[PDB]
Amino acid sequence: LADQIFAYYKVMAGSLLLDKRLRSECKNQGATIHLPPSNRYETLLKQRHVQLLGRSIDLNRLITQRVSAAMYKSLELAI
Amino acid sequence: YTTQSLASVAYLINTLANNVLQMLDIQASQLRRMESSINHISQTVDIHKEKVA
Amino acid sequence: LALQGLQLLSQWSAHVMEVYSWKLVHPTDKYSNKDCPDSAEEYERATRYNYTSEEKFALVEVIAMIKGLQVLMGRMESVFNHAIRHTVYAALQDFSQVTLREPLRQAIKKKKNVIQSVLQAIRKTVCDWETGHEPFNDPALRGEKDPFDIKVPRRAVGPSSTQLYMVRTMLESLIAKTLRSSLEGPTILDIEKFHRESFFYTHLINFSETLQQCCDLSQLWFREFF
Amino acid sequence: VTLEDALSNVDLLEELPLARYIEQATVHSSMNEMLEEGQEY
Amino acid sequence: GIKNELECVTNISLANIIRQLSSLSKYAEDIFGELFNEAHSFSFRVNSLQERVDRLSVSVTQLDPKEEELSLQDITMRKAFRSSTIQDQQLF
Amino acid sequence: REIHQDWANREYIEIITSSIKKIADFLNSFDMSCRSRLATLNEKLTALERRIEYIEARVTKGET
Ligand SMILES: [Cl-]
Ligand SMILES: [Cl-]
Repeated sequence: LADQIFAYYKVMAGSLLLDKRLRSECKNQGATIHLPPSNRYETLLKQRHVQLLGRSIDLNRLITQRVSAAMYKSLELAI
Repeated sequence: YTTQSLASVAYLINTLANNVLQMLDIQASQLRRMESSINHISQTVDIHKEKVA
Repeated sequence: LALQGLQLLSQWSAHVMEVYSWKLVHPTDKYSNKDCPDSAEEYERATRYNYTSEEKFALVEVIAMIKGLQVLMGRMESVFNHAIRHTVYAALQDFSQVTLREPLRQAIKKKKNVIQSVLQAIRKTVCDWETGHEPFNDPALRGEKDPFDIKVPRRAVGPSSTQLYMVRTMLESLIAKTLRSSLEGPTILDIEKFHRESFFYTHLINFSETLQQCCDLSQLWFREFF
Repeated sequence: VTLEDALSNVDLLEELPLARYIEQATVHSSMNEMLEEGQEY
Repeated sequence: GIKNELECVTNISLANIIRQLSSLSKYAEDIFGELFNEAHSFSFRVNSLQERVDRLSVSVTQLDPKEEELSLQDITMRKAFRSSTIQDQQLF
Repeated sequence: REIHQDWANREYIEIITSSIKKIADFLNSFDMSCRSRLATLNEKLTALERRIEYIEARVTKGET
């Protein structure tokens, strides 16, 4: 879940900042840069107390732990 | 004894719940003041690092 | 609504478990599923390989619809408990105190002692008279028709299980020379009406336990037989 | 108004003139306890 | 069975209601205790942070831009700062 | 008679049991509400602890 959430928001960032004119030029050239499909991760990201086998699981906290590590790894790779 | 028991349990729960809520309200405002305090330290460090630069 | 929602939840749970149940006795093979090797053991052929992508999504949908509605029904328990108790009480008292007058009148007006004794036993068992006592000035209790009105009380409490068992069983014996042939047309339909409707009363009075039993998907994990 | 409803009205004309439950409930309740025991087995 | 006395059932079932209130008192205590223990655990962290925040304020006010020298030994002789990388697993 | 008193007795019983269920409901929804609040507090506190570690390291020398 954390893996795909990070990958989803990175692809979103990359798409948002991709020059629009280039996008359309590629489309006309028959090489459309395919826009990523939208997803519904927010409700999972808002879960602070998943009740499972008598435990109260903070899913948000756990996802953050991995997403933060992914952010740091992205930045290390860039440098 | 039933009526007395129902009244007692409701009371003791109401009292303890109210205290827990008060404890969480205090802890929230503690973090709010602490963030404000940390932020000012951070700004002060930023300013200092720029001055050296 | 309480009954409708329980029936709907039951339909959905039965759907999921029946699909699953069917799959367990019909495990797939290479001929029906190209991705399933002949080397795959029965249980994996019964579960894992026995569902397409579309089947797995559809199952999670229904499971979610069940569990989601279970939450909303549970949140409405207190309101439901009160309204069910009021409705069951009202139906039972209206039926016993008022609806049974006409067949009781006709039981004394004619010489039908057996039918009279059961109709009276029913009334004795459940009737919660507003005054505290049965009205003896009642014309139907004597044998003659009405020029008569009874105000039936409204309580938020159902009968006990013994009360309901006795009433239902005694009413049943009337509609089962049989005791049935010695009763009028509209009255027989009236007992049948109440006997049919009272079938679900125990379920509805025990709402919480019934809710869980309508949403039970616990058996999907267990595999001791395999 | 169905045909059997009309026939029943004619049947009415040919008709005109010219306790133990507590025990059964006790048997039933006893048999129910066996069901619960069987479930345990 | 069904042969029991009405008032006897009433009293027994009322006694069981008082038992339910007993278990509900125990259930309530457990709930409030689990919540207290977490908030209590936070208090130790909050206090320990507050003192760290206060002695940093002091250390920061005493920073002198005119005085501060830059050392290339911070690169070769001393480790790079690393933030906490602890992850929770095996939660059951 | 005794059945009329039984009806009153069971109505009383019904009222008490209803009230017990209301206490249980409150207890469960209070637990859930506080679980959220403790999660939020831990989230903010963890962040504030991390930020302090960072700021301190900006002002302090590393380990040899
Ligand atoms: Cl559980
Ligand atoms: Cl029955």
